[PDB]
Amino acid sequence: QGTLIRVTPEQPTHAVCVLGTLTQLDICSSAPEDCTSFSINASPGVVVDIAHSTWPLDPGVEVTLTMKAASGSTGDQKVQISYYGPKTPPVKALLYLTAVEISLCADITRTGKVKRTWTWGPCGQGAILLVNCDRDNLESSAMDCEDDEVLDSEDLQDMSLMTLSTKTPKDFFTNHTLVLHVARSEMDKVRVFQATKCSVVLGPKWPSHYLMVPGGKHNMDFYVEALAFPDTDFPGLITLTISLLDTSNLELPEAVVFQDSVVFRVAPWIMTPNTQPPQEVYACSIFENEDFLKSVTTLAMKAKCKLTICPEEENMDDQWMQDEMEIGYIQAPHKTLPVVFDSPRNRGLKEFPIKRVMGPDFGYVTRGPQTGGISGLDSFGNLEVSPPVTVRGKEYPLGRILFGDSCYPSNDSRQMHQALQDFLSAQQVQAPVKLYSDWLSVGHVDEFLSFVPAPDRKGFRLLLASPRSCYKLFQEQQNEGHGEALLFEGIKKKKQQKIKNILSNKTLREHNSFVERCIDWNRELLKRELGLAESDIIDIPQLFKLKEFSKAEAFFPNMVNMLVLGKHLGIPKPFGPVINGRCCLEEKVCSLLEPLGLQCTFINDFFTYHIRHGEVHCGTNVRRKPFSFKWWNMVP
Amino acid sequence: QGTLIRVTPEQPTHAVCVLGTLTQLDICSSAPEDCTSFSINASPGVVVDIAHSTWPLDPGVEVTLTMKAASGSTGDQKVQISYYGPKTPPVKALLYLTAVEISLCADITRTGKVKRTWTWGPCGQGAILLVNCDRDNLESSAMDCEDDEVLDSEDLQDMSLMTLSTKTPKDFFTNHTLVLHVARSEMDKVRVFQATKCSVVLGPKWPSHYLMVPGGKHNMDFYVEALAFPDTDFPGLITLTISLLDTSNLELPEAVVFQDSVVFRVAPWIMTPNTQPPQEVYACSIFENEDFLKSVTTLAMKAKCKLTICPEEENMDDQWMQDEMEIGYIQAPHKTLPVVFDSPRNRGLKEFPIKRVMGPDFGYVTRGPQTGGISGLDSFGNLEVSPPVTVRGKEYPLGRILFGDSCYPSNDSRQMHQALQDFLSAQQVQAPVKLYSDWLSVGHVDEFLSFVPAPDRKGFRLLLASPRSCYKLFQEQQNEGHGEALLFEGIKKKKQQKIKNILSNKTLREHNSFVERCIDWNRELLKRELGLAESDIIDIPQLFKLKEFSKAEAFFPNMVNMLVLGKHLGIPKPFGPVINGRCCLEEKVCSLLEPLGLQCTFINDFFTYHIRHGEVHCGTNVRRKPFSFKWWNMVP
Ligand SMILES: [Ca+2]
Ligand SMILES: [Ca+2]
Ligand SMILES: [Ca+2]
Ligand SMILES: [Ca+2]
Ligand SMILES: [Ca+2]
Ligand SMILES: [Ca+2]
Ligand SMILES: [Ca+2]
Ligand SMILES: [Ca+2]
Ligand SMILES: [Ca+2]
Ligand SMILES: [Ca+2]
Repeated sequence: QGTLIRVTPEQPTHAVCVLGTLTQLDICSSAPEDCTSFSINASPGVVVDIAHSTWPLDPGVEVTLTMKAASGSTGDQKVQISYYGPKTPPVKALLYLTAVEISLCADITRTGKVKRTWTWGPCGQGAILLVNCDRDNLESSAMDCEDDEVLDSEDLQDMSLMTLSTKTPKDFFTNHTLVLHVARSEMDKVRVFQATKCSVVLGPKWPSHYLMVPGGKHNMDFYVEALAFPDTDFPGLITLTISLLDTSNLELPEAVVFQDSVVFRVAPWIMTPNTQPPQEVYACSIFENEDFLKSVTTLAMKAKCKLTICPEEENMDDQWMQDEMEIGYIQAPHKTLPVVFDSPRNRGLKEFPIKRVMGPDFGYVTRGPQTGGISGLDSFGNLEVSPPVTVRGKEYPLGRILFGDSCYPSNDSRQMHQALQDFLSAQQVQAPVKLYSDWLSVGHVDEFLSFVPAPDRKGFRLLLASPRSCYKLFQEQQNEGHGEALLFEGIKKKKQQKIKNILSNKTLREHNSFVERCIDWNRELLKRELGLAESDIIDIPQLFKLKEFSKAEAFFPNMVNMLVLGKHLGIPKPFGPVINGRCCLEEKVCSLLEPLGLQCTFINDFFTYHIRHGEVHCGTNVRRKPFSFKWWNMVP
Repeated sequence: QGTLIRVTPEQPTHAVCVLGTLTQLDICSSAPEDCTSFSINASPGVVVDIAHSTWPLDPGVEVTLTMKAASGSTGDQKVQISYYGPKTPPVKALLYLTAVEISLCADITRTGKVKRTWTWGPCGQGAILLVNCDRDNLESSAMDCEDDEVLDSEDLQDMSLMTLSTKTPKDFFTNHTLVLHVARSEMDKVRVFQATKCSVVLGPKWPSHYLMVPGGKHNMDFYVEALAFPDTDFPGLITLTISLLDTSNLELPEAVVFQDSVVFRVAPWIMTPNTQPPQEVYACSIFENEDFLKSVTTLAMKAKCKLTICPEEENMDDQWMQDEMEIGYIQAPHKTLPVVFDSPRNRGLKEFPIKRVMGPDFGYVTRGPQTGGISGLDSFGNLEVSPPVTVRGKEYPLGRILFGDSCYPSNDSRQMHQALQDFLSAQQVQAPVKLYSDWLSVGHVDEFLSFVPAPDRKGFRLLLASPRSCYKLFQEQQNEGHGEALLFEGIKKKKQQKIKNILSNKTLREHNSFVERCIDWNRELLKRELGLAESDIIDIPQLFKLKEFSKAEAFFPNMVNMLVLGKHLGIPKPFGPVINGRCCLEEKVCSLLEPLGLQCTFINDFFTYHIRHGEVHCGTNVRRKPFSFKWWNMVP
């Protein structure tokens, strides 16, 4: 700030001056009469400036004091103002100053070291703070930040450092006291520890704390954790303030002399798209799925990934590893860690995120009502993210979250729960886009899109399911002699059908025109909101049929619902018509993908997953590498 | 948006094209073989564009259709694509188009007439919507917007107009349907009425509505009201959407064809500073205050103001008209109306805002817990606003709200309730500033500041209470012979004191140094946050003393706590030392104010108000003229 010191010949004045502060002088209020002019003389550690030698005694004239260094003792710097006039002997007003240094410091340049406002972008400022939502404590099943103690030294690596740096005379804190505080509004969102061993000084219970500080040169280290992610009621800033109080008069209340602040922004939860290199894969084991599990095991091994499996005792028969969770991350200059977003779906895999995923350097977060009020659209096969894109100038360097919705709300429409929606939006940095998925029986955007790395263009392709393309392929085969070829060749317990009867079935053709249409609507929506061109998009041949409530399901295994482990795709096995020794569906897919350097492996998921209304993507999950681009450098 | 139509020689295609929309053509997907080139021919109402005569049949080549006018009948515009090759006779693919107009319209230019996003500023766009928080209904004591009916025609003037403008063939709605909707997230915040007489189509109960629209040319008028002010969980935007659905296939679900939206911003509650021309004044009548009431009556009459009084039967002895309410306004292009913010203080004047102020063209709003959890800092003598100012470039054309707080939170500090704080901030346009007032026993910023019109500089002065200035004045008088002069001259039942004993009382001098200090701290705070210079500020001579919990009270009537009715000030009567026939306090004040064209009237409030810990400003309230500057033209 800036202080105004009023000087009088009546008696001398005593004041404290914090370094970095503007101190000004009121010379005229009490300038004695007889008097027409003034002079200022000061000790060597005080710099004096005068705008608008000696000067006329006029109120518009400005006098500023600056101190070069901290005082060694109370009052060791002096200012002497000399008032004089025509026939008037000089009279002197004295000012005794004590200079001190109070610096509250944090990593405001976002460089992992330490020594106003929060601003976004690469030319911006303000420190970052992580929610302490992992469990480094190897004992209990609580997030570290739910209690008031630092129980491991490792826990500190998740915390942000703030240092208070003081330089005062040795007895300065006889008569002054420092208090560190946070607004009541924000105390339930942060916890601060003093390092001495660590002790809580601010938190949900305490909004202010008197600091114990010795005179002279001192440095005090604090460790800060956040306890809440940005959300609809929390923009994500936390301000911590230091105040210096004069406690000199034993009769009177303490008087504020100086305040300074640092502003932290809480790190958002961020997702990783399929174009980010994989690191660990998840699945269930259940009745008769060893074969599915080996193809996945193989593909992991090829993509250099840890693998992780959830045995059927923990599963409670729940095979949809995709739906109960989404693995994202949080990121600060000093620490990056994965964090699992746990869907309130809460079916058999309910405990997997709490017990098995959350842990040392693995964060946890959840939203929505846990015991009801849910829909299928809250399952995280309905939550995806695009690769980085730029839309008409505006960069989305972390992509844009995509999630499925209805086209308008009715008695029969579904939506992802508002709390989930509001959370995703409040993260800001992946500006969510609503797509139309409620036309699908299950209702997940993973049932009609996926993304894959590409060596050229923007670095990926969007893949969309396409009846159009499956009709064209089948028509071409009939034209070229193979109308007799059988869909579902390789499956007993199942009624095969020939290309000619598929092409001539008019109901099926109607149902797929309606689906082509729901999907074309998203096509354009994605084109507008991700700035895609047709050459970013590849159509996968895929038929659907309509069923209960005229909702869409896959007619054969939904190939777009694939596992993407870098260049190694785990695509559902369509069991197409076998022509010249190969399924023409597999051949068609391979011909669209292999020129992008992609390897397609067709995994059989038919009786295990497909007849249960999901495929390979729905049966699995992937942790992937965080973006290199730093979220705080975006300007959302 | 933008649609993509796929053409085939297989059979003809039928599509609807909304005017204002980009329609593109996929020529290559189903282009027959033999074929190398194409030509397009269309009817006269279709404009065809082709980037990247006849053309090579190559997917990168772009074809766009535009329609000039609405169709008179289904399929009355045609497009014919001709595929041909080296030795290949032309084959034709047909496209039959129906053009229609769907325009959802609102006052997006903010000009009171009608015929994307919401953007601030004078070069911005987006319609405004008022909260319907008055009571034009002369019957009940409910806000108009609490029910689902328009019970007066006058009520409609508070509402915003939206018009749906359609142009279609006569049978178009045989096979298509229009639905108007709002997100579930925002349905509890808006109500929409169809004009036919008015019937509710959207609201807290209903998020979508099938519209009944005739083919041909039609115009349908809707009336919209908001039900909630911007707040911490509501940024203040409301989006209303129209969707066109194809209902042609009786077997299949409806298919979205077109959506458009309008975005409304809800008008914020805005305060008026003392520098705005007054229009109506408020007070109580109680035991023995007729004399106070006549001086106010006089001053009103001089300032051309309605006057309004609350008799003691309604009062329940509560005299502090200032504290229970604050009169602001809301403002849209079509309608401006005052609105009372009712403090949850809830003392004797509890009913006055509900019954007596709220009414025809008088709005109502309230916040905070009504039956407890309050402090004195929630009384609206602790809520003020500055005049317009510009702070280091940034304009605050409506001023900045100011409210008192503690310097940091402790077991003994008070604050204005968070809900009140959060409301004020969410209004955005008067970016509140926190001042330090908790050092006062009552704790209101009106106890130490006020603002007054000035003919020069920035158009006002800030007035601050000043012990410094009262010591200087009293000292000057003692110096000039009048040390014997008696403070409280004119008051029996009261112990007079002489200037010499006042000047020499050291405790009193200490207490006032502590007060000088609390006030100097705000001085600088105001200087920084309102960009004020010393020449904007005038010090009023005022002494204090400390009492219970070392909290400050006024030693004589607090003159800064005045009623400002344009150039006519109602200043508390200090009862100063009478020197050369006049109170030197009155004379000093008059000498600082009269050169600004201000008329000072000193009203005696001593036994009525002052000994009850408040003055003239605390006993009264004022409605004032809304700013001329339009809030939506600010860029907060
Ligand atoms: Ca802990
Ligand atoms: Ca931790
Ligand atoms: Ca769960
Ligand atoms: Ca950790
Ligand atoms: Ca997912
Ligand atoms: Ca009504
Ligand atoms: Ca009304
Ligand atoms: Ca009230
Ligand atoms: Ca009205
Ligand atoms: Ca007020």
